[PDB]
Amino acid sequence: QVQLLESGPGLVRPSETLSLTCTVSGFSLTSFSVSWVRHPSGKGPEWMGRMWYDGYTAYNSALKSRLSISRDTSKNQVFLKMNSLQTDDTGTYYCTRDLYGGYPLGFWYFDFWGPGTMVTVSSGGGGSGGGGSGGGGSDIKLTQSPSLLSASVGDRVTLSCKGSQNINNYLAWYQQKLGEAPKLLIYNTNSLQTGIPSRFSGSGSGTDYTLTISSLQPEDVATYFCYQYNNGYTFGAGTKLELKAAEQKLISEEDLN
Amino acid sequence: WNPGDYGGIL
Repeated sequence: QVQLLESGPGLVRPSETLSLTCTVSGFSLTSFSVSWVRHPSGKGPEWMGRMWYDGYTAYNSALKSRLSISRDTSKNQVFLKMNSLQTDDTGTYYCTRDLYGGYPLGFWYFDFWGPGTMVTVSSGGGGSGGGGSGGGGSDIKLTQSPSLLSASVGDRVTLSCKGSQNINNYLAWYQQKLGEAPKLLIYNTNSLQTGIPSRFSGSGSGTDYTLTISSLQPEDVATYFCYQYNNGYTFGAGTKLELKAAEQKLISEEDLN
Repeated sequence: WNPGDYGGIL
């Protein structure tokens, strides 16, 4: 077994420091480099950073001088120390293992996402709530068209990812199902993960990239995030199903990726 | 962004 246990307290106070600790039962830390990803309560996936194979901490342009990765390779622990805590950082915090172990050439990217530690960085608030009728918000920047859609079992539907800056060919498509961590579906635009047949076709070049969901089975009702790796390192908007006979609430929680 | 996230791609 290879088990990535990212540790967090449930509730933490703004202003101070949060040490998110990935205790890994399986691999030694220099082999399959750990990547850190936050998904907040009504916002979407931001990539925070990666400490790579020899020892380099690479980071997000907005979350840059807040983040300090130390690591104990004898105890199996990666320590993301998040300094100067802000009131909107309530979220499920992920640690993700690499597919390549030490060797870089033609980079395959990511396999084992840990379970997501739900840490409320907010002293009385969080995101959206109330009392029975109270809960609803989702606002993110990177243009995936159509993100809100209405497709049934059998129907072919194409998700067109237009990037905010130019990508060349460098995009991994990540399928998040209801109750799941984001699963790697197709890497480098059009190269499928060893395991999945020729059915989800991610096709394009430069800025606009087309994921055709061809034979739509019940497993295909999911959120398909574009991880662009050329200018920045951002996961984009994804996909959601709009329920017409329900409480349709959209509180404007602004995520800039 | 950095040599680190840029591993073996371009």
